[PDB]
Amino acid sequence: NPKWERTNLTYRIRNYTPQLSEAEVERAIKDAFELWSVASPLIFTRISQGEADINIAFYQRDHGDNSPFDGPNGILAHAFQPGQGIGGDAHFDAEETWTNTSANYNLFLVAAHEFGHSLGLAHSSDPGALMYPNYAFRETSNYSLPQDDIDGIQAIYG
Ligand SMILES: [Ca+2]
Ligand SMILES: [Ca+2]
Ligand SMILES: [Zn+2]
Ligand SMILES: [Zn+2]
Repeated sequence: NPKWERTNLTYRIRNYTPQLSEAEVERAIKDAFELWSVASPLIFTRISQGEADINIAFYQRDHGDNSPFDGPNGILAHAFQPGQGIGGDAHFDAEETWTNTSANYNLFLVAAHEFGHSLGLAHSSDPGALMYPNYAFRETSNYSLPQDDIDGIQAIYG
């Protein structure tokens, strides 16, 4: 159950996807980070360049970590548990159709899921939990973290 020992973590988006605009990738990521923040003592800070705790990046197939992606659909993305270097980072499959809508796949919802993994959360068995193993769309505007998930970060940190 490793968790971060620091509450203010930094993050960095190393690249984007031609699908959405640049300000649509950041907003998606920005908000995905807020969800966990309003349910924990964690504060996330963004940085343009430099070393950051959670590295965000879009990759295809082999991207140097023994966990290749698989092209359209299937494995939408993945993240690492709290730790150094790679620990905490999140990588998204670049061969996916990233949208802002209800269309597969909503970047916000997926990011919100991986970030749960970076902070130390595991999968849930509640079909309504954000941390549920499989994807599912849910209204994103005015979207808030599911109680099971709230019990999640709350159980690790505070
Ligand atoms: Ca895939
Ligand atoms: Ca890291
Ligand atoms: Zn990876
Ligand atoms: Zn997962």
